[PDB]
Amino acid sequence: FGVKTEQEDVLAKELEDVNKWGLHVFRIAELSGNRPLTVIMHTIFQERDLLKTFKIPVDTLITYLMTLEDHYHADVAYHNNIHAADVVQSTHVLLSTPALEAVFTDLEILAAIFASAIHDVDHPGVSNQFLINTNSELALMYNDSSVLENHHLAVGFKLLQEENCDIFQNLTKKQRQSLRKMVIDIVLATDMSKHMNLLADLKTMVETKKVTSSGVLLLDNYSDRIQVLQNMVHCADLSNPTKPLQLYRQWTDRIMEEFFRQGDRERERGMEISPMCDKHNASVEKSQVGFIDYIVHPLWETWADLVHPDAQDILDTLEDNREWYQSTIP
Ligand SMILES: COc1ccc(C2=NN(C3CCN(c4nc(N)nc5sccc45)CC3)C(=O)[C@@H]3CC=CC[C@H]23)cc1OC
Ligand SMILES: [Mg+2]
Repeated sequence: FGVKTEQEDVLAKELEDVNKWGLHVFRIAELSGNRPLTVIMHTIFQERDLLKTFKIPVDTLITYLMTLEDHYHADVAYHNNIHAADVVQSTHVLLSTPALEAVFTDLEILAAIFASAIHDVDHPGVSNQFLINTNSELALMYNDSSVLENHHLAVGFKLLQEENCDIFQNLTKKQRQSLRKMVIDIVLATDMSKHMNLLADLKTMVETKKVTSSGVLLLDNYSDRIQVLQNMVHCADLSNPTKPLQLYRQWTDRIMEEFFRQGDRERERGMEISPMCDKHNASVEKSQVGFIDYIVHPLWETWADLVHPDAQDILDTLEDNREWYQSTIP
């Protein structure tokens, strides 16, 4: 009657780590009754004063968040609400990096966080190539182009039309158009087929880096501003190997479960089994070292250069984890 239950109090204590890399997100999922995305989003919105800035009624925010979280599939091992919550929270920490202090507007911040929250929504647990090759409805709907990522956007935005779900109801049309475009640009950039171009552009930006007289980055056009936000959410999406090993390993188990399940479906149907998806011919450990060497380390090393030296502990953790996995390959 006015005061928190005890479970709620334990949850609130865990949520004091919301500004830290290494938040116990799985623990938060258990303590919130499988509402990690709702509670983490709500905490971040309060912390960054987004409800007041964007005149978001609190009941509307909570209704939307619960609705959004309910459209992540609980029967999907990796691409579920816990992953969404993790990417949100990691984006939130990245946005607070000292090298970006006062760089981004409140609308850009809103965009990056909202994008993170909706980015994998209604994910079926299989890849774009799988959807294309099976002639699935999603693939037909999006003419085989960034199928899943188009769908995540569409669902994220459509859910705003459910009863008391329109969290953007008080924004002007100009704010809504700008928000929408940024969100679209960010989520589409989460398709791994875009990774090499995103990284090439991030490298170019590091090579031509300009800093303000405060020492933070100078980003004076939309293209550079959106590029940084796109890479930031992409870093968050690829942040698992940079976390404390206990967290990383859980993510690895989850992604492997998801991939192996896809592989079983491919094998059942006589399709070629996708990379890392064959449980009879897999090395989990070699796959992780490969993932780090070819994808995650080149990205995070370049991000670390951009924000030097803010990401040094993250990069050190990544390199330790890489060595750990390497040492378990027989
Ligand atoms: C915890 O461990 C993981 C978490 C997530 C993933 C994902 N992986 N990929 C792709 C990455 C490239 N992939 C590779 N393929 C091949 N042949 N070689 C290689 S070497 C280098 C990789 C690689 C395919 C999957 C996705 O698109 C997911 C959706 C969005 C972002 C990342 C997600 C992966 C994890 O661990 C492997
Ligand atoms: Mg995705």
